[PDB]
Amino acid sequence: AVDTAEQVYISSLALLKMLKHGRAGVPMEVMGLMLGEFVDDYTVRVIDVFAMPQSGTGVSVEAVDPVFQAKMLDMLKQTGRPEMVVGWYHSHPGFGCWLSGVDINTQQSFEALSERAVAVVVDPIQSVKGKVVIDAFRLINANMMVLGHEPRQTTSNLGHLNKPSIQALIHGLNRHYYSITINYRKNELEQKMLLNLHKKSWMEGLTLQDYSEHCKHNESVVKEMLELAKNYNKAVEEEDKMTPEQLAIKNVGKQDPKRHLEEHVDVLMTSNIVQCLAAMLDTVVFK
Amino acid sequence: LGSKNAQAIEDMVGYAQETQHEKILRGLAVGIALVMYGRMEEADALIESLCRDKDPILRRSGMYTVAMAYCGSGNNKAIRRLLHVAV
Amino acid sequence: MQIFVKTLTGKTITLEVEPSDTIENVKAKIQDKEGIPPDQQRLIFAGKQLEDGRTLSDYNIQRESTLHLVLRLRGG
Amino acid sequence: MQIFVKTLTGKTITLEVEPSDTIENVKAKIQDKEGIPPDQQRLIFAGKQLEDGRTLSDYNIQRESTLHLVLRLRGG
Amino acid sequence: MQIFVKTLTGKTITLEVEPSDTIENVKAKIQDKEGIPPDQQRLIFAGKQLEDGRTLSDYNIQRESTLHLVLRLRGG
Amino acid sequence: AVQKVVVHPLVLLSVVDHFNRIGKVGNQKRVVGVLLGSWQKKVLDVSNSFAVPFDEDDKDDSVWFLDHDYLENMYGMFKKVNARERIVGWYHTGPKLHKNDIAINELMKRYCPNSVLVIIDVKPKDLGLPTEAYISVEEVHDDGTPTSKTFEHVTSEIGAEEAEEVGVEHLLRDIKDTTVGTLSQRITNQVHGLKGLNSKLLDIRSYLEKVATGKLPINHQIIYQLQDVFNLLPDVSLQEFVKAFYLKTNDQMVVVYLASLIRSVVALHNLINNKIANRDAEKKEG
Amino acid sequence: DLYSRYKKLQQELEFLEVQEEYIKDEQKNLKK
Repeated sequence: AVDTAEQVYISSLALLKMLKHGRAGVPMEVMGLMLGEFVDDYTVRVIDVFAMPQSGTGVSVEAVDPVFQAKMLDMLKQTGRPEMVVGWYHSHPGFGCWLSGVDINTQQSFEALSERAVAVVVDPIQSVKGKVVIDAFRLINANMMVLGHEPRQTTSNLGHLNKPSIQALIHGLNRHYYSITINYRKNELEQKMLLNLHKKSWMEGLTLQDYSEHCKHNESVVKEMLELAKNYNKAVEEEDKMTPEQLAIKNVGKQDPKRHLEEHVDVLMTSNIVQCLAAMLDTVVFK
Repeated sequence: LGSKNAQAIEDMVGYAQETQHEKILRGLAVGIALVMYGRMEEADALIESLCRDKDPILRRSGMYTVAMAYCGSGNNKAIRRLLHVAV
Repeated sequence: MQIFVKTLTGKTITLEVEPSDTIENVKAKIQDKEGIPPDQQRLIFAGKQLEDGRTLSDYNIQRESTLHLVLRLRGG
Repeated sequence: MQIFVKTLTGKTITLEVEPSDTIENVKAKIQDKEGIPPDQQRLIFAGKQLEDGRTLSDYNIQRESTLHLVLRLRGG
Repeated sequence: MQIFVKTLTGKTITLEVEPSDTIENVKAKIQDKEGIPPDQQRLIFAGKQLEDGRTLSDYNIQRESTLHLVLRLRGG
Repeated sequence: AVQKVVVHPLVLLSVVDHFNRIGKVGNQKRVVGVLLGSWQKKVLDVSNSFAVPFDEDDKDDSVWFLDHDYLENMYGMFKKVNARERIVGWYHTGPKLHKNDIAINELMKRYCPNSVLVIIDVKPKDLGLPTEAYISVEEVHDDGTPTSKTFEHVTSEIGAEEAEEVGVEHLLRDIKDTTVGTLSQRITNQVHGLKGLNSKLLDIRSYLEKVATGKLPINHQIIYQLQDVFNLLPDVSLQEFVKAFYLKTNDQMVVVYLASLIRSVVALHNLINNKIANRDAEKKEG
Repeated sequence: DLYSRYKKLQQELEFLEVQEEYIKDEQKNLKK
């Protein structure tokens, strides 16, 4: 019986390729094939993934060349990647994440060919800089479940940390299959890279901004301060003259000069400070 | 238990630091701390190792160690860091 | 005769066949062995696709040759 | 330069090797002397998992080291 | 002068240096004594990790000071 | 020809994966591969890559192996799944130039008349940037030395795509960053500037030792350049330049004074609101 | 006993110190 705790480890490279491929077939369910190994009864690890030749019609897709797959795979071995197939993935734009209809059928034959298969679904159009939407599933048994048997065993809290969404319940996730938790496990060297990925050259740090143009910006903001001071005086004068929330509620059109006054500070400051400091340093370090 | 032992801590942190199964680490992350017990300042070297580690489960087991190293002492020097991690 | 057919998974199967058998009979034997439906599976030999309409002798399948099986990949 | 191998059964195998040998070679020697296919063998040495393409002196294995064989079972 | 360096197992090493000595010579002589490859290591004192270009005097290191060696135990 | 080159993150992660994988086929200390890309208006963009078998007998130059008809075969297999991209150049992961790579370049140039080299050093030991770009040229000489075939430098940077930076940021859960505003300026553009400049001057310092009979003066060229450096550096800060400096410092600080004053008045105003509100409601609720 | 009182107060002071440091750190981290 399958343990509740078993993870899927995906290896950071695979994720980037899944996205850059999904966000291209913009309105179509592009698909691909996924390579890894079964470390253990509590694990599956995916290490790489690659696309295929395929065509579709908006309502469907499928791949057309079967030879290309075996040839590519057998080629890769000559350069240290002997790993084999463990699953497949396809992108759902904007729908959400679930398996539906045909996707179960092409899935289920994998499980007749290789138990412990995994189907992954990603959504590239809801995702945003903070977070990506990924899910990984496997089919519930082909019933004989009137027995009321649980699909899985549990001996940990480790699998009940997350709340299933309404959408997958609509399409029936716990009724026909089950979700499996995604986990990341970066190694040392790639994470050393990943922080360099934004560093910018020393050449720039010591450079001064032009002093002209800079003065122009200073005069621009200082002359912008006036109107805000003038408005601020009235805004101070008139408050508490009416009920408290009816201050804000009547201030949805016209701006409130406090914030616009305040946020022109942090522009005279910061700018003037850093420019004067940088000049003050480099006047010594060169001759 | 509690008998600090120069050799065994290496013979197990070396294994934990270089194996791929997770459950093994979730066992050892406790298995280490019991080699310290009330040893107050003595264990501090081991501490500064584990809390620097990249690997999340070793970074955790650092905390269990600094708990079992200072039972009941109320020593402020343990609190000041053991709480800073939470934040 | 004996024939070896292997899959993208790394599992391998051995079949017994006689030269007069057609490809369709091969696929039927595979379904009997594993439960994949005959319309899903594609076969490959010597780097070109198999098709029904022919006997296994016709492609000069020799004793103990190796075939590749690859599944239909559809989604929608 | 003697090496001890432990299998799952606990049988011990003795090897006369050289520090610049390669894992492919020792896996083959085991294949010769016991009959196990090379590619089913995985080698374990404390936590590290040994990779075929490089040499024992790269892992600074010493005399009479005890070294474990693990079998990657295959689906069927 | 005599400085102390601690390793996790409770090993301590005492070492002879000079005020103007740089971190690189310290790592070199620890290599010469113990055989640790110079890169696999980090030195911690005052709760900070040192920078290889500075001198001990840059960090206000004083007599009989003890610092912690951090080690990737087996390297790989 | 080329004025600049832009690299997408997918290439860097690919390089690192290759470097870690090779251990299953050899023991070498370098790896080599092909760059797929495109370009416009002399700005070159590299997007994708695959790695081809290579090998070299370390103890000599001129004895190395590089597999053509695997490269051609893969290039064919890729073209079938993305028509946008074409051979552009090659990369290797060594920390330093090697004697024979000009003789590699003269091979692979048969696949693209303009080919560019990118060094992607995978183990940095400093603050820095992970890539360098090189193009091949012919040099005349004034010494009458025969024409020399030699590399030349090209400026480089990392670029980005909206479909990837979502993934990069989903993965950048590792450490602190974004100490906002004035905090990030001085770190990013004073300290990490000075550390770089110092490393450069140490490098020149070391080279000028070897000329103590350790090595032949490589050219009077390099000495002419050094003399330009020490001649150009700004004049002694001793003349009426000083007057011009004080003027701007006064003007730079005056407006700071103004802004600070504004900053304090608002705090007083907020103070009053807090005070009255408190006491009134207190007496009311009592 | 005056002595016990003295000691109690003494320690109390330190506990206050650590609490102040921790809440300062928290106030800085919640912005990020």
